Amino acid sequence: SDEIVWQIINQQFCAFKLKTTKGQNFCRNEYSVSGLCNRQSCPLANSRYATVRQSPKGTIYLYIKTIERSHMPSKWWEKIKLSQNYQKALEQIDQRLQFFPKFLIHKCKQRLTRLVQVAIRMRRIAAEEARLGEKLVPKMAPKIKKREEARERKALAAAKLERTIERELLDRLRQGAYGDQPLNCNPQIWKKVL
Amino acid sequence: LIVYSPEHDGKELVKGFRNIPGVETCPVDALNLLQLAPGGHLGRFIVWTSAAIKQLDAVYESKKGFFLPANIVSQADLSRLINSTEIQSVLRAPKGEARTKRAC
Amino acid sequence: VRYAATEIAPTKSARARGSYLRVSFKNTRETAQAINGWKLQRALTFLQNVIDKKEAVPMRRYAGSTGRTAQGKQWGVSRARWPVKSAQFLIGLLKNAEANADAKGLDTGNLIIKHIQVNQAPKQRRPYMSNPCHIELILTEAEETVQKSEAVVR
Amino acid sequence: MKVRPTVSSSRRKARKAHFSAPSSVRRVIMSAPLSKELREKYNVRSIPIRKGDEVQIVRGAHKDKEGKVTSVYRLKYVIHVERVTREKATGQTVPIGIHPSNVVITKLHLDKDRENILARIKAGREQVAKAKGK
Amino acid sequence: IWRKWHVKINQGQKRFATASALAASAVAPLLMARGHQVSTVPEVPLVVDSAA
Amino acid sequence: MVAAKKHVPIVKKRTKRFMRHQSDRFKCLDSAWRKPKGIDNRVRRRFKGNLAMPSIGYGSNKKTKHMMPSGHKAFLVHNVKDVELLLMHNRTYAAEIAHNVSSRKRIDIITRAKQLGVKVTNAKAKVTTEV
Amino acid sequence: LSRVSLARTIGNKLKRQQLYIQAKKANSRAKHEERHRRRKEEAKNPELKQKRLEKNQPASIDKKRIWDDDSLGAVVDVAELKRRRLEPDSLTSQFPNLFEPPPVPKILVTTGINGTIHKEAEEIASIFPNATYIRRTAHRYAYKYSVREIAKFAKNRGYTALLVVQEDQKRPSRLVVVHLNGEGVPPGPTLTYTIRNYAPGKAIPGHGRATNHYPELLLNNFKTPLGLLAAKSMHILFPSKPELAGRQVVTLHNQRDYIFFRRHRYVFREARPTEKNVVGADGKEMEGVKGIRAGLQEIGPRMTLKLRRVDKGVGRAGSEGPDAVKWEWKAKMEKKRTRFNL
RNA sequence: GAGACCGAUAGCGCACAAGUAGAGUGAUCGAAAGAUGAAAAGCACUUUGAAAAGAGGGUUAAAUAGCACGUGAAAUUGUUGAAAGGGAAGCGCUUGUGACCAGACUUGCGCCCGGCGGAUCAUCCGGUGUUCUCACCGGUGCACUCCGCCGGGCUCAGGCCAG
RNA sequence: UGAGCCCGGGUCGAACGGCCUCUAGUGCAGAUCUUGGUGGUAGUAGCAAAU
RNA sequence: AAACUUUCAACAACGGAUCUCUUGGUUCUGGCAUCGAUGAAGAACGCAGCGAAAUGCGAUAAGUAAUGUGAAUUGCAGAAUUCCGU
Ligand SMILES: [Zn+2]
Repeated sequence: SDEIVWQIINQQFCAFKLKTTKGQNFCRNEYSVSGLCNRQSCPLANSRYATVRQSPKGTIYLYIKTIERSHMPSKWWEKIKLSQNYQKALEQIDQRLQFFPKFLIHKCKQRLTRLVQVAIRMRRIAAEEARLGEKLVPKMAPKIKKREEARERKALAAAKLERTIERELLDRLRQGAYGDQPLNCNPQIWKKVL
Repeated sequence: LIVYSPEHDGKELVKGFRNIPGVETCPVDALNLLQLAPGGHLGRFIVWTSAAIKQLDAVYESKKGFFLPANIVSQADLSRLINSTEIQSVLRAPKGEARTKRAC
Repeated sequence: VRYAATEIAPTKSARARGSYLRVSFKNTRETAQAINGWKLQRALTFLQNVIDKKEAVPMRRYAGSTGRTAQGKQWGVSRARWPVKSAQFLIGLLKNAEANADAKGLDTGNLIIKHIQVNQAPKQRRPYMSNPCHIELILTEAEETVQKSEAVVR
Repeated sequence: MKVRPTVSSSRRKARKAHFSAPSSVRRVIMSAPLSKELREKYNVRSIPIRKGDEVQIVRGAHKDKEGKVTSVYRLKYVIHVERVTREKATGQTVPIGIHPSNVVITKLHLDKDRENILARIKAGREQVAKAKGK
Repeated sequence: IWRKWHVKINQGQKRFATASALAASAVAPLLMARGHQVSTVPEVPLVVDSAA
Repeated sequence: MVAAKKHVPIVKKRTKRFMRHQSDRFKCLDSAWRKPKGIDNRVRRRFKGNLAMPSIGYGSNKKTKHMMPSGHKAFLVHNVKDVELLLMHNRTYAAEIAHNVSSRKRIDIITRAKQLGVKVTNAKAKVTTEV
Repeated sequence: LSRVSLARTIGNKLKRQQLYIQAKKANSRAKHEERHRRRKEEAKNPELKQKRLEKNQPASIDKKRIWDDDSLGAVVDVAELKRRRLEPDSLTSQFPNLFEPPPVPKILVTTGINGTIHKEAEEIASIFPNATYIRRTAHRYAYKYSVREIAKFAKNRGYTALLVVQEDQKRPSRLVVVHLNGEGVPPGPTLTYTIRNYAPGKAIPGHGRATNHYPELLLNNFKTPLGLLAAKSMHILFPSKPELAGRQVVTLHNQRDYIFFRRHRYVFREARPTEKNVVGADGKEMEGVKGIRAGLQEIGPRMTLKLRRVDKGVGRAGSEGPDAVKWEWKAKMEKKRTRFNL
């Protein structure tokens, strides 16, 4: 009933579908090789299917689904671990997906190479971020920002800056922190200070 | 959706699963389409039981004036229908390819 | 980017507000425009002369031809009147502003009106509608320009 | 969910009743839970409070403040506890408003009626506990 | 109030659509299609013992 | 080499918006285009020196359609799940974080997209750099 | 109408409004009559006015400030500790480099990676004497240098201060203050602040330029050990001996954890007849300066700084021990308005 | 007791003083009008001054939340700033000047050396789950193989615009 | 192309959106349209009832 | 050049639109049968410490008796009013 389920999933509804205004529909299923909802790659309409996924542990696996085990959702996927050698991993995909459709072969190869390139780039950016020591932190929340704005306005109003600057300047002049014959002030007015 | 038999399984699972959020309970003799296809979408997850299955048989034969419909298509696999030995033998030679080259 | 001109120091400034005043908005606007940007003593004497019928406030925007006398030469405007209640409430408000500046500890000698804004108020729902006004005025001590010390070469 | 036709799930009626309940219903609403030692000493979860209960605070900006209940303002659904006060502009101390649901009882002002209430609630509890057990 | 609220649907169509819904429930991908998170159960009908 | 794919040059037939007639003179008329229905209106009659009308002729090329000037198509993203959806197709699409996304989820989208080679149009919304 | 809410008692908008307006007019009338009578009695007797002035003073957050009851975490007044002992060593131990004489300062100024606030940062270098601004990248696709590296580079080339002006919204937002120290002393404290209200002198009305002379610093109202740490860091940033011939003042005034930066210049002039004599705080009318004022013309940018983080080495990446972070500003710390960390 | 209802110009005329206020001789006609804040904690006190008014100062997470109070559009108005104006304005195509704002490819893979560490490496040992032949762990090592990390070395590829 | 959609900056404080369907009290420049608010006339006419 | 007029930006006025909320309204459904000469529906006048409005009450007048619950009223004044208690 592959055609029937494809019709139901494409013409009526799909819980894994994310249709965009940019002319392409995306498939949210975690086992879809391509990120587009289409007949060639639908994990639900294609009973016999293959996928490439990366484990958290850095290990890459290829998953197989067949119509004899179309049921048993706990057992749908066969997991075969790929080698860290790119060429040998592609070869192993070749044998283990021999007699499979050319489209699925092509997209499995593409997803393998894309995951390994993403791993390379993640390690590079991790090294780069380490060597720079910079981290992206969130900005101040709007309520906190309002708080410091209001308290700053009140603090300045109570601070009365230039009055205090003159305060300390005259205090130092009176205490004679500018020394004898100050170059700050006129000798006239100085005698007034005396 | 939990399906049971009131004649053999009884009516205690009704309350037992009534309390649990999300899960519903429906008798085998009064199957509800609103629960079978929520929101018009097909594929409701139903936890069945053996008595429920043996009574689906009985009720679906017992419904008077209704028979299990005969479908207009026997082999649902259109891939089977097209990519079969008899069809591929009876077909004529192709007149082109999927992607045609530009002539001029 | 660009930075807007920063506000004058609050402790070099004085503010005064009068809300829901029962004087015609047009007359208050004209009087405020006449007294805008002036010396404090000059503005007070001007408004006292306006009350004493001596000097006339020229109408520019909200101008209705009422008086054509020789008092309009000093402004170059041919339409001049004498807003009495406007002059009196504005005198009160600059006196309040002067008291506020004295409390803040500013030099009384050099207050100048940088800003005076007159807006309309909610209409007095009594068809005859009154037009109250809001008047806010901001004053400062005269800006001070000071000496340089001669730059030392090194 | 609700089965008895007498009970209603209408939020409108529920809010109307909550905001227009008489004083006894207000007391029942402003029942409060008892502390641990009290719960293992009386086999009761919560009883309505009175003016002579030593109480501890578990929620709010004044958390972990202990004192005796000063009053129970039923009209505003609030209770006044000793030493939890704020100063107004003039400096006069008004007692800060806190909720029975946000406080927990530490000591009970025990009289005949209170002992009867705890006895009734407890007795029901072990009755149903035994009914479930055996 | 006399607007048409209730809709008359043929019993034959209702029974037909209930049978179709049961077949859809028997179909495994349609559970994902409807959104049910079905990944650990060992059988898509999942008949359980009446004894338990 | 981290950019969009080779693409046909983006040609915009018209860059200025289509303005509603008399929306300049009446403020109650929004600038959104409304096709006039008057039998003698000059704009509808298409006289010279009048506002032009929208047309499928003004319609743009399909190969360059919906493409940003950098050459990517905007993908509205809400989380790292959306970023992992963009995983296979970053040379086609660029992430656009939803406006209602919180600060840490924005940070996670930015970090995952940077690890994943996905360009983000708004990577400076509610975040700052810390040393 | 001070303890009861008309909005929650009277259910009608118009009735509540009319009652409120009548009551407030009555209250204003009564208050003015009472104050006029009290004015008359204080005019006939001048002594009860003095009792009023000694009995009623306006409430003040500064004298409502709450202290703790020296480890860089407790906000306790150092001077109070000092004369309580009479009736900080911890700071010296933690930062021996900061607290004998410091060398003549030399400052290297830079901004965030691919910054666009070059003119503002050059202005900051103009405030800080003996400072040079150098850009970080020199083009979009250059090598990205890390603040640890720039600190090391400047130390090996002989600088003593490294100032980093990070940006946001194409405006200066944060100032990271690194200290390079001398000889074999490792790079030290990093006081990160938040440059908020930044304003250039060009935009400042009535302003002027700063001159090449060394200005003197006025570090006002720093009392807690953290405030003393910040003040001493700025003192290290500025030269020790100001060229008093060039009459320039750089003032950092601290009130309620909001450090205010201003730069003015002197004119010591006689008091004009309409002016006042500068009155003392609690001790009004200072004795000795009886006819002389000070003229100030701001010749520097307006910024407000607020300290957020001080670290042990050159940032979090560079602070390695079990006391990597020495202090971090927190909204839980700033919840209460009377709690000032300075 | 409920709703695939309406949500303060809607829903009964009335969410609030509603058949109230008010009009008419009379039968009758009949409105407008909700929201501070979690809690009044509803602005103490000083200082202007005749007021439904200000300046300080205080409460609150916030008072440009102050009983004119959840948010606060447009019409209309004022101040500041820029530009323009010889008997209409406004609009279209196309530059130019000024002002402000934004910021281009997100800028890397590959090979070759020397060291280091991990692993479908070992016909290595042990355990677990399983689609019973595939996985995942615990334990040894580095002879071979594969990965990385470091320090060298070489190459290539790239976005736009001009000639 | 378009009706419209997304994001950046400010404000703001409690709920909201994308898709598949279902439903309707669903899209405004006119109606000397209804209600409310606000202008020029105009600080003009005139001090007239009301206020 | 100023004034005046026009466009735009920032800010400030007016105004109550948009989002949110609802002790309201509308419709449907279910249970029951109950006004009055033993004075009905309705109108008026009074009753509180401060009562304007609304509600309650009727010279025993924001009400009395009896029963039940079990420690309040509350905007302010107040009790020597009441707490193992008719
Ligand atoms: Zn799909």
